Amino acid sequence: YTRVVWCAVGPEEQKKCQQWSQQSGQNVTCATASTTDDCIVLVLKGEADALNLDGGYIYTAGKCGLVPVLAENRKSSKHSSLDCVLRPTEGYLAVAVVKKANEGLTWNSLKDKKSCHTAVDRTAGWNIPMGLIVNQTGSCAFDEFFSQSCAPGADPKSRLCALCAGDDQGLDKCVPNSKEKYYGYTGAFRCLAEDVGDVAFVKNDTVWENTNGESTADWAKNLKREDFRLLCLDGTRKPVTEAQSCHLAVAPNHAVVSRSDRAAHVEQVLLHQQALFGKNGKNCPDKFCLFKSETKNLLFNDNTECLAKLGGRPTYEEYLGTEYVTAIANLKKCSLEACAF
Ligand SMILES: *[C@@H]1O[C@H](CO)[C@@H](O[C@@H]2O[C@H](CO)[C@@H](O)[C@H](O)[C@H]2NC(C)=O)[C@H](O)[C@H]1NC(C)=O
Ligand SMILES: *[C@@H]1O[C@H](CO)[C@@H](O[C@@H]2O[C@H](CO)[C@@H](O)[C@H](O)[C@H]2NC(C)=O)[C@H](O)[C@H]1NC(C)=O
Ligand SMILES: COc1ccc2cc(CCC(C)=O)ccc2c1
Ligand SMILES: *[C@@H]1O[C@H](CO)[C@@H](O)[C@H](O)[C@H]1NC(C)=O
Ligand SMILES: [Fe+3]
Ligand SMILES: [Zn+2]
Ligand SMILES: [Zn+2]
Repeated sequence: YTRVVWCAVGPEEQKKCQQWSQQSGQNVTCATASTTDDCIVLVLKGEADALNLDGGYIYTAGKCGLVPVLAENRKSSKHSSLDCVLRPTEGYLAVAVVKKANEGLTWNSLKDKKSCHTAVDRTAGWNIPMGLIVNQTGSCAFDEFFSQSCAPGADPKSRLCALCAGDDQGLDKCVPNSKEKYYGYTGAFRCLAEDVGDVAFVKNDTVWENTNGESTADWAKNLKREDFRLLCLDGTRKPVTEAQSCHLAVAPNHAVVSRSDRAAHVEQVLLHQQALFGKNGKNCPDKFCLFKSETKNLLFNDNTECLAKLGGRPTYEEYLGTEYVTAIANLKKCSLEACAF
């Protein structure tokens, strides 16, 4: 009667979803698809109810009629009187990250370097950096800017996938799910950390959560923040402590989307689910933590404190903000009002 079908992207998210499903007594169940776009289609068909999406994906989903329902909310400094669920989200900082040792690499020298992206169509990983590059370059040939990239979701035979590594068996190169070694925030940062790419397009939080012992993962356990620099738009380089003065954009927080007709029910169930499995949840960590994935950001980002209610009932365009929507629209002209499916 009140069962929510979550859409998991790839087999690792599927595994976490199944654990959530078990622990929830089948109040949540799981559909799985290979890509985020496929999950959006499942939701559109009514074969799944909801999933949590990066802003670039919210754009795709929103064009197709899906609506934002609750947003990720991480640790915050203002909005102090307020409980996390009622606290207004503050967006995250999209950054360009390089190795300090890669001296003289700036925003202005990026042409014909190697790049690491979270995925095509994602905010910090793609829409922001490529939007800026297309703009300043005056060219839609964003596929010819970097010499090689890992941009999960691009054509696997193209240079945009050249740096992608696939899964442990070396299969699924460039798939836009966590099976691709260099997928997502953590994967794109790993792509930089291992010096596969010269630059990673990620968010401020990724740099911090994967350095100075914050991650015990083999590739990350030895990383020091001091070995990294942020690329500012004015051509300068800054320590990763300076993200507030050296970022590419403020991104709208990842958020849960659903069909408008299921939004009320999805919200209700999620608010109850996080009461059980969220940050201070009754049953986390003893049984299941909804916002933990061993840094793999499965289903939700690992730094999520809670899912927050959205003031005003925003449309997807209101949630993303007019400037970001128009930035995406402008970028999409390279590849105006219609669902892609
Ligand atoms: C960039 O991201 C990092 C990681 O999320 C932020 O550092 C955290 O900030 C909170 C307070 O907001 C601290 O209580 C945590 O201890 C910090 N985490 C770590 C691992 O150090 C940092 O504030 C962000 N910088 C900006 C400018 O937003
Ligand atoms: C890239 O350039 C386009 C075109 O100038 C930008 O789109 C403009 O954005 C401003 C500020 O939000 C709007 O007031 C204009 O109406 C937009 N112009 C057009 C022609 O659509 C876009 O924001 C830029 N992209 C990025 C990522 O900065
Ligand atoms: C943290 O993620 C969010 C959440 C809601 C947002 C709402 C807006 C509204 C600004 C407009 C034009 O609606 C902008 C950016 C937003 C970013
Ligand atoms: C499932 O949902 C109902 C409320 O609709 C509740 O009675 C039941 O205990 C819930 N259990 C879990 C584990 O979420
Ligand atoms: Fe994102
Ligand atoms: Zn700013
Ligand atoms: Zn409104």
